[PDB]
Amino acid sequence: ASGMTVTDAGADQPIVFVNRAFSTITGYAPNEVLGRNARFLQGPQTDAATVARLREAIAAARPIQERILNYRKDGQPFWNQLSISPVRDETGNVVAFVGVKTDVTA
Amino acid sequence: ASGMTVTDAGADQPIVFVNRAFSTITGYAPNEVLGRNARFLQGPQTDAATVARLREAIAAARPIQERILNYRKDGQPFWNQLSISPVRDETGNVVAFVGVKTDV
Ligand SMILES: Cc1cc2nc3c(=O)[nH]c(=O)nc-3n(C[C@H](O)[C@H](O)[C@H](O)COP(=O)(O)O)c2cc1C
Ligand SMILES: Cc1cc2nc3c(=O)[nH]c(=O)nc-3n(C[C@H](O)[C@H](O)[C@H](O)COP(=O)(O)O)c2cc1C
Repeated sequence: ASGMTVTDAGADQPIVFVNRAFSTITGYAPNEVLGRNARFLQGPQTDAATVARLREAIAAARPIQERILNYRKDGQPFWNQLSISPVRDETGNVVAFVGVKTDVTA
Repeated sequence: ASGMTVTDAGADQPIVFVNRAFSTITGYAPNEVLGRNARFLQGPQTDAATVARLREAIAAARPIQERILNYRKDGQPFWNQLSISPVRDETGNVVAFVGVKTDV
């Protein structure tokens, strides 16, 4: 099961929804992540150039796929196969972003 | 502002999330729609051909846009400029569907 996050499009893309697999993968309950930017999943071993490519894609509302080192709540690393896409209305306004997280550590 | 719905991919695509604008447009609170298929928004004057196109698109996980007649909680009809797309993982498994609703 892949984790899924939904964020607001604007401000700092706060998380507005996670699926159950999100909590299985990351160790966080919904109430611990709602209203936060997903960057709290990163740590000192996360690749800064990868974070930069996500930052620039989100600012432009461009879809992006990266493999990124992330951390469970208890501190265990997992390699996150992350896919992020904007949700657009028919005028092209960005309504939200959706993220799909696959734990590809094994 | 455009309404947004997120559903599960499987079974009968039950609604798992709605934004604030969904409630403004439809007059339903989240508690009233969570766990339900969004077809409850349709009613007597809804075009059956339009429903059938949405049904086939969801079954194949194909993106689709339709203008569909829907009904607010209080029974007032409204034109829903609806666009539906699947959310996929990187192996192409469908994880969810996203619907965007504009009252036109
Ligand atoms: C919908 C969505 C989901 C995201 N999921 C993750 C994630 O699972 N792991 C992660 O490291 N970053 C994730 N991000 C990226 C961070 O939120 C952030 O955009 C990234 O760290 C780049 O921005 P920054 O330099 O301001 O931190 C996600 C962003 C969005 C919009
Ligand atoms: C994410 C999502 C959002 C939807 N939103 C609406 C909507 O706003 N109004 C509507 O009439 N149908 C909506 N539908 C369509 C119905 O849920 C259903 O797929 C359609 O009526 C055709 O299938 P049926 O013949 O089994 O009812 C949505 C479906 C999905 C998957």
